[PDB]
Amino acid sequence: MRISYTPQQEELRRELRSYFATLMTPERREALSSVNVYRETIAQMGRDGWLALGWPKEYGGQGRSAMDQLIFTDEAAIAGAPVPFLTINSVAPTIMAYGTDEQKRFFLPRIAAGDLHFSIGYSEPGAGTDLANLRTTAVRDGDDYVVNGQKMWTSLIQYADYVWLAVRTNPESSGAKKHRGISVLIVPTTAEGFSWTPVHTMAGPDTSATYYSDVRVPVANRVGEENAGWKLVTNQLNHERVALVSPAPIFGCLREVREWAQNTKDAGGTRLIDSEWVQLNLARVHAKAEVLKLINWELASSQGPSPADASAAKVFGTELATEAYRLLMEVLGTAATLRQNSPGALLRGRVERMHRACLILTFGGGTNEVQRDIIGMVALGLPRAN
Amino acid sequence: MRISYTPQQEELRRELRSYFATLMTPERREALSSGNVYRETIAQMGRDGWLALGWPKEYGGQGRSAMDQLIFTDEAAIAGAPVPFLTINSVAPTIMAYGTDEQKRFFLPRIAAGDLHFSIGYSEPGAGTDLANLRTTAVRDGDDYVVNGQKMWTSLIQYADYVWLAVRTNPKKHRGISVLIVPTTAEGFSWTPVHTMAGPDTSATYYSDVRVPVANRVGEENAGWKLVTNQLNHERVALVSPAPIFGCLREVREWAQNTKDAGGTRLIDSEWVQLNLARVHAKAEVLKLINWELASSQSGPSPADASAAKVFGTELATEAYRLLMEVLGTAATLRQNSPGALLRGRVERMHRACLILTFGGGTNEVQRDIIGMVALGLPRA
Amino acid sequence: MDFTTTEAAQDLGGLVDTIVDAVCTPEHQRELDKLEQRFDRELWRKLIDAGILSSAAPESLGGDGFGVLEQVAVLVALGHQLAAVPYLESVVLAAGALARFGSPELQQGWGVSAVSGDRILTVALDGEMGEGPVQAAGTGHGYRLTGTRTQVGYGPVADAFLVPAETDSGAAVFLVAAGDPGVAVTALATTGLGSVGHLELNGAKVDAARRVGGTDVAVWLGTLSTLSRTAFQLGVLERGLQMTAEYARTREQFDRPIGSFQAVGQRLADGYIDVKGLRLTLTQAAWRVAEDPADIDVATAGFWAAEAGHRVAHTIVHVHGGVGVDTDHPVHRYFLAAKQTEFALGGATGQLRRIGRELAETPA
Amino acid sequence: MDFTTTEAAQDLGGLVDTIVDAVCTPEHQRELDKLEQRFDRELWRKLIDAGILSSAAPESLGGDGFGVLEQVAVLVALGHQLAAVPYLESVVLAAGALARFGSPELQQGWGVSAVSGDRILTVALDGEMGEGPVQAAGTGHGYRLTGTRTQVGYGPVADAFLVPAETDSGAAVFLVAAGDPGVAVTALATTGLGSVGHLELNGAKVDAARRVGGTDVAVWLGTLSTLSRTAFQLGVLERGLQMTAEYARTREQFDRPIGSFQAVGQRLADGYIDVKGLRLTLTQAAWRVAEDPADIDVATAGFWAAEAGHRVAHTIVHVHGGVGVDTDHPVHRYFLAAKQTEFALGGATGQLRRIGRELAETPA
Ligand SMILES: Cc1cc2c(cc1C)N(C[C@H](O)[C@H](O)[C@H](O)COP(=O)(O)OP(=O)(O)OC[C@H]1O[C@@H](n3cnc4c(N)ncnc43)[C@H](O)[C@@H]1O)c1[nH]c(=O)[nH]c(=O)c1N2
Ligand SMILES: Cc1cc2c(cc1C)N(C[C@H](O)[C@H](O)[C@H](O)COP(=O)(O)OP(=O)(O)OC[C@H]1O[C@@H](n3cnc4c(N)ncnc43)[C@H](O)[C@@H]1O)c1[nH]c(=O)[nH]c(=O)c1N2
Repeated sequence: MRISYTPQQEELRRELRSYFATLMTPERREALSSVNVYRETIAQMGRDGWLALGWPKEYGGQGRSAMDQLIFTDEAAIAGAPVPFLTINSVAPTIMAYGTDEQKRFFLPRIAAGDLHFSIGYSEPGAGTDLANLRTTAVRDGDDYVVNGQKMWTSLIQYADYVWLAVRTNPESSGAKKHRGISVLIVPTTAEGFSWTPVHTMAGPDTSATYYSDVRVPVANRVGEENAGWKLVTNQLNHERVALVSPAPIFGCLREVREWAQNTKDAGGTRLIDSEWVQLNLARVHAKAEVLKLINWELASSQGPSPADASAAKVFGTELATEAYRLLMEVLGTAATLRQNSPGALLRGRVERMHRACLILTFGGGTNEVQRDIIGMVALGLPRAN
Repeated sequence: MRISYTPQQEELRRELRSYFATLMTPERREALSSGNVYRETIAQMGRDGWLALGWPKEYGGQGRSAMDQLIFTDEAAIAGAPVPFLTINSVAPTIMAYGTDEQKRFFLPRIAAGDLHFSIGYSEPGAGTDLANLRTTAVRDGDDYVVNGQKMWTSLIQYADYVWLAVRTNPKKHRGISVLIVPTTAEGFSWTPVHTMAGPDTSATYYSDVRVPVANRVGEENAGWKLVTNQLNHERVALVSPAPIFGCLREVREWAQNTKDAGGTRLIDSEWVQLNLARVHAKAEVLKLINWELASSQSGPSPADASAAKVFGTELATEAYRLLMEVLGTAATLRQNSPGALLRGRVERMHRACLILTFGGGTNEVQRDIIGMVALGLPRA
Repeated sequence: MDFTTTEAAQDLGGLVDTIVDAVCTPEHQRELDKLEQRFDRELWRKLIDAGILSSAAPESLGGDGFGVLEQVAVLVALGHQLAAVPYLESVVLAAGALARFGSPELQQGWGVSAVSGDRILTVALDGEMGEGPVQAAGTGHGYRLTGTRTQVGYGPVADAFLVPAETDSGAAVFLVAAGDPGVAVTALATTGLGSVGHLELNGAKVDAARRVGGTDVAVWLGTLSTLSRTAFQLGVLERGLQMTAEYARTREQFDRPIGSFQAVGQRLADGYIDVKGLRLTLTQAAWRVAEDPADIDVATAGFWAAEAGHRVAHTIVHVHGGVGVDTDHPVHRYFLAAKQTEFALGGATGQLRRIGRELAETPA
Repeated sequence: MDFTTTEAAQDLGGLVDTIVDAVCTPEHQRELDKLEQRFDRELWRKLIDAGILSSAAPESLGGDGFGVLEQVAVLVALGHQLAAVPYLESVVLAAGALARFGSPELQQGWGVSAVSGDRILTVALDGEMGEGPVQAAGTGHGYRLTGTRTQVGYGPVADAFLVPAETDSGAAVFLVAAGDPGVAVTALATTGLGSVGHLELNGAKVDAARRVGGTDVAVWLGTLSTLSRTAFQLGVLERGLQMTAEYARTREQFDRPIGSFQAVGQRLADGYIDVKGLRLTLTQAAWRVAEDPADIDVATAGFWAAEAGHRVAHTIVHVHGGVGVDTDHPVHRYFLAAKQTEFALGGATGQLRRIGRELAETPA
């Protein structure tokens, strides 16, 4: 039984803290957080070996544990580093587990080096939470699939060399939706008939709509078997590590607000932190964020972990963020709503920035109502509600 | 626009505060907090005119407003007066609306006088929130119904002269129901006590070939669902008084003002205590206001606002009594009988008593479904 | 007991809703997003022309003499469409304070001009964290003001500001013009993305006749500021909630309206409850302030504006999903506006603190 | 990193469960309800005879030498059936303190006796509201104690109490026997309906050798009290929650399990989340305490015991409906036990207050 980092894990933390501090300078952040740098940044992390940290040695990785990966996620979150997690934690291990030999040799080392970029093409206007409703189609024509449809929220598309595209094969058959008979195709962004249009959000990140007009791709670009892609795109057999919601931004905001309240006076001349109300706000943040830290440690040390605990962590953590950033904003008072780069912003507007950025996570990554349905069924034996 | 009592509403409030202080003497309160005092107390309120306050003048009542009724409810709650609300606010008006001339003449003035008591025999083990699932049956035999089955949670049965009994006169589920008045002296009727951790006792009732006249049916055979669910609003809105929450808040606040924390500072001078009390206040205000709106607008209120008030108030109680129990510190959990109890254990008592209200009176999840459908136009789930 | 607002409040509210409905289309909101200062001049001109500004302003300033209830009605109607106009700052607060406390001289120039919509006044009640109040040194002819005030609504487009400051006689409020020497206004970028400024006073000289009044002026402004922002919040949340309900009836996943999942309905019902709480407490507070003590009722409604604000803003976004954050849709701005007001009120906790102090100080 | 408890803890927890499951039947719980003092003598005997008391006690007191993790496992297993025995009070806290801090003389008599189950020790950390600490005047050689303590677990059936008190030399903890002159215990009626007393010390004379130790004893007892009550609470809530889930899976209304209404499933999932939070923070805090600060980790888990306690207790009753309050069913006692411990911990707010003080005092 051990509820703390091992010495080796501590050394990894120190190593990453320093590494990311040299990588994510103010200049590099300025550039990434405005309308070159993104591709250089990723290629640097690739050359340094961090993109394949968690991959098996057989595929060029360092073979490190889920705990080391968790550390890496946390330190990236601390630094604001734009690690392409879905590419390295989902696309690449899916290729490892279900890909052809030619897919493995072409994609894996170019992903590890950080020279090749993917966007995830799952969601559509009619298929958000209900991904099984996707209608983008792929029809066999000789040694090609012919692809027609559109995706929504296709993030990082302006840097992408390929889309990892969820498609409905055999649209002709009208197979029942409940069978989830979709396939995964790798589609180059150079393909004729492919286009995209930007999408902006209040939450902060930009994303896109992508469009596929008679796009031809080789059958050799299909990953896994025709109509057997559902398992690939939902991690149904646990070929991927559990996606975690890092508590590092919550703890960082707490730390910075706490330090600021220790060094700032109220009207009476008292330190702000010497108010009982402030202490209660910060305490609540601490005591709740501890749960997110601990559940993620358990999940990572468990690597299967129960789908109920994975769901619990995701609900708990994404709800917590909305609460925690509120409590912290109350403490910041008249500064709370000043955005990053406003005159008068405190703590670089980090708390204000996070209270909007965390909005995407409650409905993203499987919306919290569905996550709670999973917890009820899996952990508590409850029957289906719909 | 006036968000305060009119002079006449204020005088009623004032009159009731004094009336209940004089009725609920220490000897009487002691005795109720352990024929006897319960029946005598109700008969006294009946003689004093309170039981028919809200009834039409045509039926011997005073004909007062829903606002006056709200005031009555609040002041009864402040005094702990054991008003038989279901008998006077549901049974009686149902008789007025759907009863025979003979039912009206016999029952109404005896109810108003406080000489005749009812229990509500709706629920069964298998019919709680899904009341339409009830299986207690009534079969026609000559000029009688023959009644077989059982009810659960049949409250106040030990004082009851009659059960207001929901029965299945047809084996859709909601269309086979009638209401029968069943005397507790009837042969084949029995009961056994049910004790609750919440506080009140209740019972199970049983009906073994019980015979009652067809003349005891209220409304038409198989039309009783309408009656028992207030489908046509022949009854006023059931309200969740905020008066116990405000009372507990007041008493705790006074106690915190007059008690030293470590150092000799008043307990109430802690910021955390002030935040707890403030939260209670600010939320109890909504319960007060929504009920005032519901009552003053029956001068129908939306089913959505009635449901909103009920959910909000029954959930609030669980939150408010927690916040006040924090303030009470090491005294919080002392019950009313106990050495060391503060404020007569009132806060501890209310934290358990309010538990029945969240699932009672139409459970909160259903009440929220109603709000969603009626106020927000959401589709059936 | 009677919850019906005045006939004048209902008529004003209805007329304002007609106006903002016609003007504040989804496309119009997108055009406003492109301005360096979010101030909706087209809306403001239509409101002036329709008599909205003068209706609930004092006769002494050229108004029709309606009061707080009618101002509340206007603010709720404006909130519905996130109206980017300084009704609150200029008419309710600044002109209201000149009329109540100020000299005939302050009334007839600055006051009248605010009520006619020719000038924009605002008030600067909030300080920077860790800093003290503005200091007003006595000169011969008047005063020299040194200090700052932040989160000033419409600061960058205002003609003048009411500014609280400490004097040798105690606290007072001074009218400070945007062009006085030693006055600098810096635009701020805030969650709500509205017109907001920082006010720096560096030995700003003002004549004795710019003194609006003593400590009572700041107290009154504080109270009415909480009430007014609560009103605008109601409109924001009422409309937000309605939009979300309509979305939940329309958006289908799993081959049904998302509104037909009981989890969604439960959350939207709780939203209705929160907004109703806000509505009722705002009604009580406004009737109390119109009475003219009210401090606690105002703080109760302020608490509700912050509390419903937080929960309803999150519900609006979550139930909409991606559409709730996509800036091509109008939904997102309801979150931003709700949050800006939540913290402009000091949060739920700031309002509960004012309540708790009263409960502590006054004997039970 | 590893969250799995020791093999010993798993074996003890398992054995305790088989015991409480056999003894604490629904009929047995009803019989306990009739006693003047809720102390389950039959259960206590079975625990003694199975070696449960001695297994996680120090070797100096005749125990097998397992420690805090194994004590935690036993407390959680006890909690499952609301065990009315003073394991926590007598073995974990009182005997633990004698072993860690006390003289060989205190260990070999009182200590050994608690661990064998022959005597019942308890601790009296809590004061009456509005009153100060117990005062210990120097005799000498020895001490006269004057004061009260309340909410003393197993007070009315205890042979002796560890009592914190102020001396000239500062705070210390004294062992006080139920029979010493000047010692009176009064039975209290509490939400939980458990054995609970009030302790009055009216010049109670104790010899110098009854002084367990100085201020470090009271600190250690405060820390272990929070941790042990948190463990018992996890058992109460995890079993409560499981019972509620089982009920919801089988109780039908509208021809379907109530558990199939999404509103119910969402609420029970939030219950799983809360219970899991408690389980995790308890795990960290127990590991930390076993290591020897720990104080903050322990207040974090105590917060979770109070917070989950409130929400989960309410959920358990609401989803059961009438069955949840009917004293013919076992469900109701889970609410009562959860609430007793919630407030014995000082509530969620008490625990947060301890955390907040540390966050204020220690530089970030
Ligand atoms: C900025 C950004 C970036 C990305 C993405 C989104 C956004 C906004 N996503 C997709 C994102 O993860 C997507 O929004 C979700 O996966 C959900 O779909 P909708 O927004 O259509 O919500 P949708 O309309 O499905 O749901 C809205 C709400 O309805 C309710 N609801 C739905 N189903 C429910 C049920 N069964 N029970 C109860 N309530 C229910 C919930 O409240 C839910 O939040 C994405 N995708 C992708 O393919 N590639 C990418 O790169 C990204 N990245
Ligand atoms: C002390 C006392 C006193 C009385 C009564 C009860 C008690 C405990 N009642 C009956 C009481 O009002 C009754 O318990 C409720 O009306 C609900 O019935 P069940 O207890 O069977 O809960 P039931 O098993 O119906 O519901 C349990 C829970 O399941 C969930 N649930 C049920 N249906 C749902 C749905 N559609 N959607 C989502 N969730 C749902 C809810 O969480 C609900 O609380 C009564 N009766 C009477 O006839 N006469 C009387 O005098 C009294 N008085």
